[PDB]
Amino acid sequence: SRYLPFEGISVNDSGSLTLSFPDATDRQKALLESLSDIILHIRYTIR
Amino acid sequence: QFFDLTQSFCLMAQEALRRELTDNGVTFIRGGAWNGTTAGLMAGETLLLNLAEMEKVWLERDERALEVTRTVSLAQFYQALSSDNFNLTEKLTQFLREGKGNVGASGNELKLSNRQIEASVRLSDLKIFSDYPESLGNTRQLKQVSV
Amino acid sequence: GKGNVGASGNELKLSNRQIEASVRLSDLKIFSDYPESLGNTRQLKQVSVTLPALVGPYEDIRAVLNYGGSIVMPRGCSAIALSHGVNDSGQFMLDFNDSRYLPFEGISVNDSGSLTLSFPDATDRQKALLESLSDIILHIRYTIR
Amino acid sequence: QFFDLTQSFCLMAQEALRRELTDNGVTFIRGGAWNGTTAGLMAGETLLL
Repeated sequence: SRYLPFEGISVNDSGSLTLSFPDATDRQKALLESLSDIILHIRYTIR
Repeated sequence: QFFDLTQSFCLMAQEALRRELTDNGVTFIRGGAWNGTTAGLMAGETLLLNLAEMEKVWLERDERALEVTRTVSLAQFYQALSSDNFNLTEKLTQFLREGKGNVGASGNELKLSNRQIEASVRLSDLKIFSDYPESLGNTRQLKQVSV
Repeated sequence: GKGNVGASGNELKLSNRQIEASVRLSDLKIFSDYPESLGNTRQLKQVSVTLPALVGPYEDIRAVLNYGGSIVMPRGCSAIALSHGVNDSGQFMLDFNDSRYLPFEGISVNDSGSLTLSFPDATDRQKALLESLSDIILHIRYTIR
Repeated sequence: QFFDLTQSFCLMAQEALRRELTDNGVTFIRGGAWNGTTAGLMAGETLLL
């Protein structure tokens, strides 16, 4: 019934999607070293 | 008091309709519902007519949109950048082994600000418009994002 | 990078940089699958596409299935976009009890129009995927009344 | 204004029914709901019928 996050953003927007990992020095250091890459599954609609 | 609340609801519903149709120019709550000639009466009937007009335009311009999925791998996207590119995994390992780092252009960037790592991807640099022909629709908007 | 084979309606062509495979709906002879009794009104309900290709991970098939007939159809219900090709229904979540019409619903199963599957940028970005493609499968769910 | 909107809704519902039954010949909104003899009244009752 309510909007999903990021819904309605034009796919041609000049804005940026930012992925932030806090405590990346620090508590998430091992996880980020073990990280391979980042994948975004973006579902959008055409009208 | 109730007319004020009701007109607030009508205006926010009109904003919802504008967002749904992606057409900010449509106006249905045209004001003057509370008129001095009738001591405030018929505001309800005026607002009912406006809501009916909104529903009619919504039903007449409703469309079933094409639902597309795009998978964007950040490492490939950063490597394929034309001007300012870098390698995601090696830059991440370097920025972790030494607690500083900043690479890329404004919008397409990998940085280590404070103790928090930030990877920014510009939405237009994904060229999601070119994935499908210029026909089939001009309004292409996100619906959901997963990581 | 040129090609045109088959008859108008039952065709495989490479127009511009986009491949198109058109199949006439009446040439499937779906009316003969069941006896002339059991109902005279046999209409489509839902069309899905399976593309058994060897697509790499993080790569999406980009196909468009369109209907080219003269039947009046609701807005946005004559075309679907295919992005994974494994029983792809073109919708985020398929619901046969939906309040709105599904794409290709209500088209007479003996229509003279054609379903066209178009692969854009097949010269181009989808070349390897289309060579790795084996064939194309249509799952046509229809109703008899 | 409301009678115009309501009759438009009635016509599109009738088109939905025609699509559902695959019978374009059925007609239910036959016109004359807004009659001059009654100054537009009873139009709602006609449309309800």
